Amino acid sequence: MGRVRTKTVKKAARVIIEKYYTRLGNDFHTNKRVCEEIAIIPSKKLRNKIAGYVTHLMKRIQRGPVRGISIKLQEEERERRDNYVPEVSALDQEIIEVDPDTKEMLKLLDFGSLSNLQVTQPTVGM
Amino acid sequence: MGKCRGLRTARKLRSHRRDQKWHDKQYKKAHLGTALKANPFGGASHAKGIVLEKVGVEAKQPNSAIRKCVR
Amino acid sequence: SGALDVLQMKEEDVLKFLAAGTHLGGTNLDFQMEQYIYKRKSDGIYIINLKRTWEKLLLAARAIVAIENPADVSVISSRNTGQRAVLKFAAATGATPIAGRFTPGTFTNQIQAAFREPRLLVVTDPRADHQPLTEASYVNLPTIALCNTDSPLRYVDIAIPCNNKGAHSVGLMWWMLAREVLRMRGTISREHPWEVMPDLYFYRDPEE
Amino acid sequence: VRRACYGVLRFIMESGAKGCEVVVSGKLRGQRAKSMKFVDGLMIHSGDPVNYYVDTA
Amino acid sequence: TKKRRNNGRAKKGRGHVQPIRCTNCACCVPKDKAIKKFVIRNIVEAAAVRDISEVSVFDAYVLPKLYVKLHYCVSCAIHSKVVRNRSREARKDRTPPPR
Amino acid sequence: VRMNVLADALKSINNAEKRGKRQVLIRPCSKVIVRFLTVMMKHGYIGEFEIIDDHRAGKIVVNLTGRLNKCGVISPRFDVQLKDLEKWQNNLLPSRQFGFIVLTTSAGIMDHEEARRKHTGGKILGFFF
Amino acid sequence: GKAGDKEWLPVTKLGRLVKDMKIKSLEEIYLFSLPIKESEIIDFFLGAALKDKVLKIMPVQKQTQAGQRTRFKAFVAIGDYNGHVGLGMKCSKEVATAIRGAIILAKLSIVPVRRGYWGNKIGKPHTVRCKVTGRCGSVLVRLIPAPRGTGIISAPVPKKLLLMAGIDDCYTSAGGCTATLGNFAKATFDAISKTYSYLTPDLWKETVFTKSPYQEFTDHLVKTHT
Amino acid sequence: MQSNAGEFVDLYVPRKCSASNRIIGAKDHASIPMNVAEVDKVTGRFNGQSKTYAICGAIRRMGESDDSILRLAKSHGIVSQN
Amino acid sequence: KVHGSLARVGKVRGQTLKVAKQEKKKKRTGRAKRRMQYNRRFVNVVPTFGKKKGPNANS
RNA sequence: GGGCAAGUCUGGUCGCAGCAGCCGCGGUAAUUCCAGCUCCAAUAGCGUAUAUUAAAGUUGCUGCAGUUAAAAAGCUCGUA
RNA sequence: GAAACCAAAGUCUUUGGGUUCCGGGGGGAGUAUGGUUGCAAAGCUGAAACUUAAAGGAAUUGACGGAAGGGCACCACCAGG
RNA sequence: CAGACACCAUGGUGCACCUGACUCCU
Repeated sequence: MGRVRTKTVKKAARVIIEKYYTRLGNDFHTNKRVCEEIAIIPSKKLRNKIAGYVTHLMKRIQRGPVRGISIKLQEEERERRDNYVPEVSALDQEIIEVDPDTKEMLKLLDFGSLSNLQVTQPTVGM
Repeated sequence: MGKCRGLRTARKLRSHRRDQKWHDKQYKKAHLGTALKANPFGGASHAKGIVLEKVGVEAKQPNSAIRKCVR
Repeated sequence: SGALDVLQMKEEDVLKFLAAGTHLGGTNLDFQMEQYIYKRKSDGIYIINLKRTWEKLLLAARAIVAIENPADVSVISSRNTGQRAVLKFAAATGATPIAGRFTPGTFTNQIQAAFREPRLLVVTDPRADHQPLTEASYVNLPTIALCNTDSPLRYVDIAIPCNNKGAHSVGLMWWMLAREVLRMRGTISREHPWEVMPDLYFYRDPEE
Repeated sequence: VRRACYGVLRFIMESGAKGCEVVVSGKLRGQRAKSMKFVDGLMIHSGDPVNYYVDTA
Repeated sequence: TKKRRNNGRAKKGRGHVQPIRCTNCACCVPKDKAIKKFVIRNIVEAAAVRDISEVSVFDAYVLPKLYVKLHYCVSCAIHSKVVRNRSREARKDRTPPPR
Repeated sequence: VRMNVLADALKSINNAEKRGKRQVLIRPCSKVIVRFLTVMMKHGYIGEFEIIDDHRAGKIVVNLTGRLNKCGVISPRFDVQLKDLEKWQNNLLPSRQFGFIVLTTSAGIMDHEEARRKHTGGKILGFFF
Repeated sequence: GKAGDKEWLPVTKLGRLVKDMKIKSLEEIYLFSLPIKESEIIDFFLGAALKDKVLKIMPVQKQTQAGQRTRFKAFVAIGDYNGHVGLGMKCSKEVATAIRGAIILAKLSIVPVRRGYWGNKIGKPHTVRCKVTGRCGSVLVRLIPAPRGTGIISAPVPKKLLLMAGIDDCYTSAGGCTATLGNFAKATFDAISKTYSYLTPDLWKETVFTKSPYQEFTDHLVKTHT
Repeated sequence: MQSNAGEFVDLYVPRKCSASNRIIGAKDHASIPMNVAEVDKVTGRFNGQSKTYAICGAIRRMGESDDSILRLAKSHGIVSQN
Repeated sequence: KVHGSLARVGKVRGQTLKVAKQEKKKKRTGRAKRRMQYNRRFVNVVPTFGKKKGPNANS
């Protein structure tokens, strides 16, 4: 219920993750001594809360990027997987069933395709 | 606003303006002669009179002092 | 206009307008977008005029063209379907992409987390980008907006009619508007169309 | 009153202060008590570091 | 000023209407200026149905429903919280909450 | 009904220039309406206008420009013996440097400028600036 | 012994073109109709005759959970006597903070007013070309031009405001509430920016629609950002 | 706004619009030009000078500027398919 | 209300008293008085010194 | 004391005496008193009273306001 | 537009469609006074003396509620000692 | 949504107050 983590732990631990994601681990006494090594924390107990929340973060972030913190190794890899080719934007929807007014737009664009029909049971859309 | 306006309405606004002007507090009592009637001035600038009595008036609140008028 | 022929829609464009579904629109009555509507479907779904799409696709590009920097062209996509597209627009055009929230104050707000100095804004949906459109109106910024048949039009400068909502109609126009500027200024010069497909474009669709 | 508290409060900030505040408290302009607060910089009051971090007169 | 625009409920297209009492206070309020309420409710409510339906023998007949149209005066709608104090921006809302 | 066929038309074109609108459908089209339209057409406050001939009362479609700021009516009209004309140029025109007042005078409907040049008044119509 | 300093900083494309002697006057931006977020742009261009007028520092207040809470609502106007006037309102807890705040708000909000002639055609403008007006809470402040030698016939609050314009010859007739003086000057500020807003036939000669000196200087604007 | 024949009274000349025939004033916001590049004439590789069109906020806040430049860029040229 | 009894007349005037102050130089009158009022206020020394006063202000 | 120019004077007074058109002082460290002094103002005048004109677009002809501040008749026909 | 709000409570100082009705700070008071109707009840027309620098309107901000909706403390309860 | 709802009166007072400058001469 109590001693929930305020702004000071989470803002400090975030900078620690994105720079030290190799040298951080998931053992506290590693990361407590790592936050001795890599950080200047004015209390051991504050270092207990920070490096413990680092172990909270490192457990989360080794499950990929979690909300509120991310690493560019994970972030750019999303963009590297975002070379995704779904189409060539030519299916071919060359002649297939389209709207008759799209057909009339295709008539104004001189290709044409199969046209929808039958105003029946109106509202068309109901 | 809100009024009739035409080319024969000089007869109207002659009646309409003064009759609305009668609703004025300053226009009514000054033209009722009541300021001459209720008050001794209105028909005088200075007026001489006999002292009836000297009235040492304790002021109704606020401004706590004694007014000390004369009748 | 440039090379007038492929600037009068090629079937490669025409199929892609049908492929991305840009020709479709909403169901709502307009008074500023009904000129851009070609026809309406049975009991109302608006086929927009792709002529009005392309001719505004040209001129709004020509507004960006002969600005000697894409850096003062801040292109805006709060829609995630265009966030890959403005990533691939800024990859191609070099413009300034704006993804997601405007963070109100980049154009106002001396004391702020940010400040931007654009000249022309390009918008996926002026209802989804009204907070750009507010601070566009605050500090004298013209704004290109992709507008469908239900879009707002107040403070909206030159508007390209597209379906531009949800579908690949978003990422096709960013494929096409980065086409048109590299058509005008680029290595895809002299008004030639692209050889880059809109698959470097259309949005991520979380993969396997 | 303000001008001397413009002069010194600047000057103690000119020589340097994380925070610096000036209080002139009590009667002024007759029988009424007043307090004149002239604060510059950052002043904290939490817990233990209120006691260490200040220079008070 | 008009603290309410429709003043409980509008009377537009109607010069004058018929009044109604409160269903729980008998206070005279107009029909289209009061709080109405339909009630579709079982006659076999869930306190008894765990024992009625077991002793309901030769009863493959479904649970019956009671149909009550309630009408409150505004004074006994508010203190009983049939309706209640909303914000004036919420006072624009003509929306009944769902059942 | 339309007691003033000009004031019903002036509220049209002022609201049109409020909208920036470049067309109006005015009616019941007196010639007195037309003569005001011709003069302000000459002064470049507006463009040209095109009447559509109807046998009801006729209607005019007017292409205007945004050079006008206020066109008002003297409703009801009054007589001008060329001595009140300056006070309307005082009280109702913004300066004596611009602003035109139109009058029906017995040498025809004209502005205030030919009214002073001919010295023959009539009835006052309205103004435009 | 105590002295002040000034450091220039551009936060926009304009303030670079200000500091690099590419924009030389507000008259450009007044033609360009562009925003200004740096009052020092004005101070880069004129820096002189811009009379600061502390109108009213009126103590306004809000009641709180523990008694009340008050602030000084200072009305500081700027203007040189040349056709450019400004106004700043700063609601601060102090007086001089509300003054020196609304000083800079007057500096940033200086606007041009268009002076002209009464019935004159020459003589380096002395009044407005047109009767102008403005309201702020039912207080209508109408201005009427006068010829030369007449003077500024006004209430004492617009008389200073018409003075700062250089409109030296004007008549007034005001109706509304008689005591709310901040609404007097704010209604008066409506009429003076209306001087450009009236379309003179001298203003029928339209312009060439200038070409956005953001774009005209965007290569010169390359300092750390175009 | 000028005075006597050669003498200029006004501080400047405020801009205008072609869509409402209305001036663009002093510090007016969303009151902008629209510089549209002259792209050239099948030879290509756009020719420099952008076509300028001044837009006020009034036609913007009334949402008119889309058809307005369509009445200024299509009507005056140059644009393909028109 | 109804009350009409006086209590004290000149109660403060019997305990607040007056003197006079004689002219070392005269009260100059009319012409050279109003002439003196401009030249004394400005050109004596020509004003180069001072701020924040009225001509009687202990302020 | 402000409005309202020129006493955050000097003394006394202490909600008294008084003052104060109005807004207001005086209940003790009175800038409202009462005086001194100083200053301001006009000036052989200045001040008051009352009267009326403006200010006053608070009578609004120009040029008032009538949902909530005053002010659309219960509604309609209907003549002048 | 004072805001409240209002395509009307817009096209008003850039002041004018036409016609009718009504207000001139707050009272005294629709009382007096007379008219007037109505069977009456009462209805209608309609004051003064005197009283006053405020009355009023929206809106902001508090505070309050036998207004309503949230949370917490044995200086509050519970169970208790 | 879908179990049971009593009366409870009064009460009072002063201070929110109208401008700028920086020759500390270091």
